[PDB]
Amino acid sequence: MFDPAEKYKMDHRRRGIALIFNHERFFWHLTLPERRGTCADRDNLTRRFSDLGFEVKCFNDLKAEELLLKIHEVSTVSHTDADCFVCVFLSHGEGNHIYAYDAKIEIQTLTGLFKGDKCHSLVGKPKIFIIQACVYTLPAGADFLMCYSVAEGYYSHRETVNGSWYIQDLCEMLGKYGSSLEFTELLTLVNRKVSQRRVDPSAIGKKQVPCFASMLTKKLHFFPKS
Amino acid sequence: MFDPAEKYKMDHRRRGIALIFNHERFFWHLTLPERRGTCADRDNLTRRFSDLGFEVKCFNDLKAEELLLKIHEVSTVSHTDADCFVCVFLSHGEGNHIYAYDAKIEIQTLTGLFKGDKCHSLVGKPKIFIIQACVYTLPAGADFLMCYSVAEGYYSHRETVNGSWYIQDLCEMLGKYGSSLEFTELLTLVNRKVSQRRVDPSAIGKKQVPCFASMLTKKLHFFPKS
Repeated sequence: MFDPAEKYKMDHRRRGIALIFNHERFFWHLTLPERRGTCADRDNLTRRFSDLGFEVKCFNDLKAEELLLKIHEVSTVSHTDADCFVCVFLSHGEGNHIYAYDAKIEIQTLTGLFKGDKCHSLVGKPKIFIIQACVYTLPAGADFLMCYSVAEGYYSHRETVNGSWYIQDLCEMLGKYGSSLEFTELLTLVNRKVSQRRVDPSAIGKKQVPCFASMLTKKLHFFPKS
Repeated sequence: MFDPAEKYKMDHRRRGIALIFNHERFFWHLTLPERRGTCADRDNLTRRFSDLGFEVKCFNDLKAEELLLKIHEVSTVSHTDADCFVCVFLSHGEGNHIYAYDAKIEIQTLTGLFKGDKCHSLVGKPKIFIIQACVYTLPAGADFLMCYSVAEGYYSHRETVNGSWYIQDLCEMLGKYGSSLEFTELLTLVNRKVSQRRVDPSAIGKKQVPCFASMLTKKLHFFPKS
């Protein structure tokens, strides 16, 4: 009775919520390519997730009191009619040590809220966290899919006005193959595209190697919703 | 010219070497189910990898001076004719703090030897590390596939005379689908089988959730060699 092609059933009325979180709290000063690239990432992400059928919410940690309200409300919501949940963590490239340390606490809080014990509404439903990296950054959970812009011990290359290499290469793959390929198959393409995107500065010969940790159990497809 | 179905070319004359490493150095005393289960794992693994076409070598850290010889020789070998490399780390369930700390150092050494800079013979060839878990256990590298018996913050359940849940459920999937399915697809089945294998002791209601971190870039297939 064991099925090697079993998929997470994406038949529910709602696809789910796509949370786009921007880490901007303690970045002391921003160049315009830094201000412009994070915006292109939020918009390119909002487009691609909306096309697959996601409800998109964008938050910033600049509004400290609003944040606790915004994070709590989304956690309390029930996802019984949702197929899956998606969270995206956007962080700037070169920040101070407090900015990066705050990033670790926020990722550990966000992933912790949707664990099996804390979110019965998402049990057996995939929880997809896409993290853009800068005392741990590697958590776990059942039916979780953790996607990192850069693996441990690898460098991430500077943000541009067009955006970030990981995001833009993810969005382009989502637009071309969002409904076509399985998500792990799609992310494997992002790994090759970003790694092959090997590119005036003192960082010559360096490649950005993305990574995804999968605790999923069934195949993940995003066939056109209806 | 971008191909969404591109695979690592498995046409080379040799498939590669399958390294089965047994961590037995500082385990102070062993019950017979502990002595018997690790043996069933080594043998069930040797069978399944040999069928796919792997050269199997088994090492133990009990022979301290032999170990440095054995680890070094395999690292120096050239894998130009090999398709891929596979390493398996077998550790006992409940050990002391030194046994587990030695496990971290050995995994960090083994994975470090086959990084892109240290093994030109395996550049662009997949490096597959299957770790049975017990100051870090999460390393990285290009074209690496890290497979863990249990994710972080999850418990692994005791070894039996038949073997370990992760290994036996991996071998059974390898025998049925070793040549059929893609490796990441195959490991996704191991995640479901072990997690569904929810099972008299004080650990009631606990599930073992496996995990795999993928830095691969192309699809991985093990079609019958010839």
